[PDB]
Amino acid sequence: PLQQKLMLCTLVLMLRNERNKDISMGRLHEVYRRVCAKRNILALDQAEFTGTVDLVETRGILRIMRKKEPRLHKVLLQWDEEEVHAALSDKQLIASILSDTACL
Amino acid sequence: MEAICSSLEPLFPCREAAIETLGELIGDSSETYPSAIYLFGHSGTGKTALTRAFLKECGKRQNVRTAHLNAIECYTTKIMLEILLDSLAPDQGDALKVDNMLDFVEQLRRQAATRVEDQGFLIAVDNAERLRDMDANVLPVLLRLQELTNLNLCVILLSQLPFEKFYNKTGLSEIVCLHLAQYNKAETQRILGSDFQQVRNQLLEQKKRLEICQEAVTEDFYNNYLNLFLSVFYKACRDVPELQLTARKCLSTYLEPVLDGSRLWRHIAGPLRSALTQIYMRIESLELPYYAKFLLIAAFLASHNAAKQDKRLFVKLGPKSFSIDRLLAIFYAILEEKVGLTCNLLSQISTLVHLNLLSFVSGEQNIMEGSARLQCTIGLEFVLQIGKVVGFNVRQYL
Amino acid sequence: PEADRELVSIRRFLKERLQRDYTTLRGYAKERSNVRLLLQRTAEMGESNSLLLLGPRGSGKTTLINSVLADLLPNKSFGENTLIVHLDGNLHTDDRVALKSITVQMQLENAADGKVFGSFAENLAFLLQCLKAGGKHSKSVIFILEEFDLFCAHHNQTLLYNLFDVSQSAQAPICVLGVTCRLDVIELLEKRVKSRFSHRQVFLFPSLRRFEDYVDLCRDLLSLPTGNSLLLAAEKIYNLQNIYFSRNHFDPGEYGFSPRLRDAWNKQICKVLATQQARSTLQALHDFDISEAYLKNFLFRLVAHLRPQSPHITAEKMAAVGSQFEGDDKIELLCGLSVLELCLIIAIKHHSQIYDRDSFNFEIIYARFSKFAKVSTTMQAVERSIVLKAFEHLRIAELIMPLTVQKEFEMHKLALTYSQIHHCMQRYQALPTEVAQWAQS
Amino acid sequence: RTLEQLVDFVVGQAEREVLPTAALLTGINQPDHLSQFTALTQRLHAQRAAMVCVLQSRDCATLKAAVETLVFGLVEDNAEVERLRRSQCTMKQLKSWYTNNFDSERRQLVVILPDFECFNASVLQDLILILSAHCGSLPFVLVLGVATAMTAVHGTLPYHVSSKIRLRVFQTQAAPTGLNEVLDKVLLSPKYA
Amino acid sequence: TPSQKMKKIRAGELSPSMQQRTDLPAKDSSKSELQLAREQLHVSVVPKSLPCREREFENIYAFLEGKIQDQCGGCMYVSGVPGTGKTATVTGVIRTLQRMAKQNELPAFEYLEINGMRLTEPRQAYVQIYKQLTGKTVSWEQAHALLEKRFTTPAPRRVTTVLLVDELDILCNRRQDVVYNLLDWPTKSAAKLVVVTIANTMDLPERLLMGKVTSRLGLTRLTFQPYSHKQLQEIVTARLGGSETFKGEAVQLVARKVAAVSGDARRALDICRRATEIADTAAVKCVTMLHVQQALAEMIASAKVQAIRNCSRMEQIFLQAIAAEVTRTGVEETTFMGVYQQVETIAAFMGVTFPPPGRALRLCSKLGAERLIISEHSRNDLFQKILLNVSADDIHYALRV
Ligand SMILES: Nc1ncnc2c1ncn2[C@@H]1O[C@H](COP(=O)(O)OP(=O)(O)OP(=O)(O)O)[C@@H](O)[C@H]1O
Ligand SMILES: Nc1ncnc2c1ncn2[C@@H]1O[C@H](COP(=O)(O)OP(=O)(O)OP(=O)(O)O)[C@@H](O)[C@H]1O
Ligand SMILES: Nc1ncnc2c1ncn2[C@@H]1O[C@H](COP(=O)(O)OP(=O)(O)OP(=O)(O)O)[C@@H](O)[C@H]1O
Ligand SMILES: [Mg+2]
Ligand SMILES: [Mg+2]
Ligand SMILES: [Mg+2]
Repeated sequence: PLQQKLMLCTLVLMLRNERNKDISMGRLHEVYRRVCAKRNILALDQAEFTGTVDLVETRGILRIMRKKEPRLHKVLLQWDEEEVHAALSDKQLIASILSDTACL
Repeated sequence: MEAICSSLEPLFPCREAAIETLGELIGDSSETYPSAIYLFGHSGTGKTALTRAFLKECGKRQNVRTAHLNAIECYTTKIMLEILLDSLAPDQGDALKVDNMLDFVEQLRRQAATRVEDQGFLIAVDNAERLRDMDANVLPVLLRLQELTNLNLCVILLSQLPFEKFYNKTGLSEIVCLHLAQYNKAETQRILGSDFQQVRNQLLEQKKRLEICQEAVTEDFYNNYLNLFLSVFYKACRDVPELQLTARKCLSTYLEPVLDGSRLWRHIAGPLRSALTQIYMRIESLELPYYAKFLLIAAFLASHNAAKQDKRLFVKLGPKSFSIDRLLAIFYAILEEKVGLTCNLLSQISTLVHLNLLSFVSGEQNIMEGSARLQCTIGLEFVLQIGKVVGFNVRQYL
Repeated sequence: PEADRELVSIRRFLKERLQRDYTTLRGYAKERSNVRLLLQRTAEMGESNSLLLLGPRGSGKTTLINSVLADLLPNKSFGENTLIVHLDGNLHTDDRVALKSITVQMQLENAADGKVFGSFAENLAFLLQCLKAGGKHSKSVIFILEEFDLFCAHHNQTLLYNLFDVSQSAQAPICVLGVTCRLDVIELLEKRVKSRFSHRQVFLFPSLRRFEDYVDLCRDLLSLPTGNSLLLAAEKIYNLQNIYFSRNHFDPGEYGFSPRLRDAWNKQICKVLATQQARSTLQALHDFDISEAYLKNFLFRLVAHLRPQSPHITAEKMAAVGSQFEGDDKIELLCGLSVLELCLIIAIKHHSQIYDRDSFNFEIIYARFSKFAKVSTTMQAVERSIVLKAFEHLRIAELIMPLTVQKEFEMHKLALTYSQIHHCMQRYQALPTEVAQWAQS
Repeated sequence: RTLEQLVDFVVGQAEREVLPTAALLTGINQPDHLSQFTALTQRLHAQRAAMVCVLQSRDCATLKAAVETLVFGLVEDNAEVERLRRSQCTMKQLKSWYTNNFDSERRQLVVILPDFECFNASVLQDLILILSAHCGSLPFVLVLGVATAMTAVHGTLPYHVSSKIRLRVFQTQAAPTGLNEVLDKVLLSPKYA
Repeated sequence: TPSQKMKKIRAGELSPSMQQRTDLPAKDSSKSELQLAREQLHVSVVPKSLPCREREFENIYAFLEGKIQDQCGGCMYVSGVPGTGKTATVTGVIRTLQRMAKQNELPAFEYLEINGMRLTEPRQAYVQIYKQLTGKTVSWEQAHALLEKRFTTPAPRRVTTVLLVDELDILCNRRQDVVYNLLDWPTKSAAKLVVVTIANTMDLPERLLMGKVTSRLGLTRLTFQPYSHKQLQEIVTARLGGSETFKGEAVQLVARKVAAVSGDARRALDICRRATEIADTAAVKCVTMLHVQQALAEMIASAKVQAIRNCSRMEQIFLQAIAAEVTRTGVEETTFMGVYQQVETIAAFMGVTFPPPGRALRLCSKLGAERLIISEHSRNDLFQKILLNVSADDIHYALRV
């Protein structure tokens, strides 16, 4: 799906550009919203974004460490980045998202 | 409404506005009550006694069913619901069975009847600051018990705190906050002078001293005595019970030049400043064994004297932690008699711990292994008194 | 006297309209029509739906459900083909308690007058067997889940999964209506429960953010209505009592006001609400909280002061109740302390201003206080034990909080700002000038 | 002598809101004064002036266990003068059990705490507040077993707990004085060979 | 007496009846075409032949027909995100096999079915499997003993039994004896048991199952991929039939905006029902594109800007000041004291006076009730930690624009 593609691309971008890999759901949602607003696609709110990341967790690409609040859930990528680049198969979008450091 | 306010204003002077507000809100039983009232104030301002007198007067004069609790006895919610449904559904006997909040609300819904009898319910929960330390659906439910039971009831809460200490993560219903301000000097003088007849009738029962007593024990005499009492005692406490309890004894000391025959303020101003030093003590020399004394002063030197300094002192803010090995080393350094390690010395260590002269800051599961840490819990004056009664100076080793 | 009793009747009427009257609402034209059409299509045609009433606390969420059910239940097409199951997340703290309440309220074969037999697993299996065996010929069940976010906290969300799964299956036509205050309760659901939930969400943000709607609401909440509207409302409430909140309601048929009294009271109410002082008080309340529960609390405190000696509502009474609402209460607790605790709080403020809100102790504050008390000539004779009991009085009144060790050595925090202490120094009665000079420096 | 003074204190409370309490400044040696408390219960049961529960520090790790052992001790004490499960031992059952028997007669409810220093401080403060809440309805007298000094009582009782306390101090003799009495009147007595 | 009735209930002799309507239900001939579309677009109305799941139907049908014909027994694990047609395809396969068995084209078989989320414990799977054989309700120890005596002992003529287990992740625990027992009984030759296990995650056998359970679970697996926009349109235009009630672009919009998010079929069949309900009250007989646009705005909600706009004035000053403290300190978690300092700064700039810190704590509790901010219990005033649950750009979008 398109929104799971945009979620995985921002997680790869946040892990590539930042050396702190403790990504929360709100900190990922803030970068996802700016990436979506750059491409002029309407972004989901936090409530649909949490379910989207929960659906990507079922494929085994992620592992969500549960906390007391849903904003503070910790996303942990459990594939290497080349597997994500081969699984998304949309390199025209992936190369466009990874080059946009300024929205972080 | 007005019968309750006319009944309570004799017993509670200087609280006319609070009695009038509580008579506005939950005075009449025919009119509907607010969902909750929260009156708060300092200690001794009279919020247990006023709500007890109000609930007794309302249950006497009208169709209300009252229930006064204390949240300290309710260590689980079943205790609170059993007391609540024993008081709000009386004469149920030993057949009363309440499991949870749902069964409490379901049994309170059955108490509703027709509107011709104008019934009400009142619930006072004294020491209400304990409700936020319990099952986390007690205080949200009790603030909307009138909505849940669909019944004419009010839940009064009593605490020393503002209601801003009570907001939780889920939110709360509306409440009618009421303040009981503590009294100033004139109101406290009126409260202390309101029992002048009880004072005079107690003193007339307790024969020349009685005939010199009844000729001048009158209103202005007791008012001037209370003026001289509050001139020295209002600085430290505004608590009405402590002031009554000290004023009775200071009157017993003050009466003697009047009974035996200004000109009285100095003779009492001696004992007034003697009795001021023992305020908050409600009263109407530690002998120890010899090696217990040496072990206790060794523990004080271990907890006070900066364990790097023990090389310089013994080889011949807070109290520091120490191990039992350092304590025994300082004991053998200051003893200068070299008694052997036996059962009784380490037993004295353990029974000084059990007497709360020492304490276990850390460890306490591994006392024998050497990882346990102790600290001394006394002051320097007791150590110097022990050093006087022993013959070992401590200030040389301090 | 007769003029004393008409004010008693007006005060009783206004108090009963403010506290009771669980049915009638104001506003919400589209949302109430949505909920009413949803429950009507569930009860009539046998559709299985789900809904989520959302909104802030204090907006009329429960009142909307009471209004919709009080409009549908005297139909005897709703009331005979539908049974209603109310559940509360504060009362039904487990799936066991909620399931025994479901088994009682549906009058199942193992209920037997409020004492359900069997275990939790037997109750769940019997409920799912009863709902699975039904169909379009069966009665519709309307589940109402208030505090819906607390049902998501139960173990494995078995009740939420089983109530939403019947709504998506060829079974009895149930309707699951959750009501909660959190706006993001849908991220509390598991992905199966989130998949079976039909995502229609009705939001009830209050429609009185403009101040003129607040003034119109405060006018409508204090005015005495016409006798024809009272007769129509009394007929509605009697039809609702003919068939739960209906036992002790408003019942406005017992109150009857003469037209001179209604015209004089509404004239006085409009004249007061036209003034600038009452509008300033309502502006302060509307700036704080636009909820209707806050305004109803204010109006209950204002109506209760209608004694026969002062029969009218005036703007000065509204100003007095608003001044009661606006004040700080920790400043009123600070003015109740004696001068010893006030000197201790001044020493605590001095230590906090010097060491930039560092933690303090009884020994530090007693040192800083004894440096004042030796040269004070009003505090020379105080013992250490009295100052320790005053420190304990500050600690139990939560003007001092622990950092969560002996009682005289625990580290602490000041729970006050400096502005509250500075206002306490101005509001204190008979404060000696020595303490007032030590407070400035 | 101190036994007679304690019995006069309890009876004078029976002749008569704060609870009356009696700090007993006993010695260091805790195992020695259990016989003193046993003699106090025997003298209180001899006049039938009160009924006594002895709360050891090992039974009171929490407030729940302290209230449960208190109600169970008083119920089993009056049962033994002339059985409830401990989870059913609440203060309301104590009130109903007291109303059933002794409201028609006023028997005090003495509560011994023999090891005052070994108690938990918070559990003790909550217990004193609970016993103070039931004054008027249930007559509670709280004799103590304070071993070190009165400074321990004045330190472990805060501002709010001590305001509901009307204590009166008694003094038992020192242990070297009792030793010297025994050594002069037994081990030097001529009647023993 | 009700106790005898419950003893009859545990014996399975009395049917768990439900109440019947007093009034007869509405006839089909009275329904409008919009009403027929709204009752055909329900998610409870399953088709007899599911569109766009033909290959998975062939796979499960060939598997179960082979395991029935060989009389051997084994196991399977199908998986996929919710709403992708797993349980509907499995029950369609088993209904086709039972129709073949009633026509004597296949050997007859027994079909037991459980669900992991309909159980209060994982141990109740023994109770619910044994209840579907005999009808009796027993304890799980006796049910486990009777199922072991049924499956481990050879008894001709044993009939083939097919056990479908929905929600396999709920039957897992720490000990994993229930899932080991259900996957271990096909390995015995006396039991002709064929186990089909449905779950959501693809990597469930390696994530949380043990090694011997993953060995017994096998490698014959199936994955149900999410629906694309072509398939999810084909499903809805199959549910509508030959009716002209929906426009062709409206269903395309529903499929394109649901398939991009989840691929759920329930989401599309609920958004189309909401669009039908919107078109009903607009007094039209067709569901055009703007009805679908309003339904898509309603179902895929984003109502945090509406909450911030309808907050009171002091609540909006508090929400500006939490974001100002986040901008000032840099960290996202702020204490209440710095927030109140920024509150008094912003209120002094704006010309209003602010409530004291007690009513500010009431505002913080009121915003934390709506979950616009995350805040603690108010027992630790002036030191409680205040997270900002809404983003800081939504506050500036709501209070400026
Ligand atoms: N205004 C008053 N006039 C006369 N007596 C008073 C007044 N206020 C308090 N008292 C007396 O003070 C005694 C103790 O007051 P009370 O126990 O009601 O205070 P409290 O607020 O309950 O204290 P705490 O906060 O410690 O529970 C009561 O016996 C009561 O008679
Ligand atoms: N639109 C409205 N019409 C009529 N009364 C209202 C409305 N909004 C709020 N109220 C009043 O405000 C109070 C709020 O109560 P209500 O139970 O309706 O809200 P709620 O959201 O269910 O509260 P909670 O979530 O705390 O249970 C009630 O006294 C009600 O009379
Ligand atoms: N290919 C399809 N064609 C028609 N209708 C479908 C199709 N797939 C799903 N549906 C409908 O959507 C609903 C999906 O429910 P289903 O039991 O398939 O969920 P699932 O795929 O088993 O996932 P889970 O049980 O984990 O939620 C069914 O009610 C069915 O009517
Ligand atoms: Mg009290
Ligand atoms: Mg509600
Ligand atoms: Mg399924």
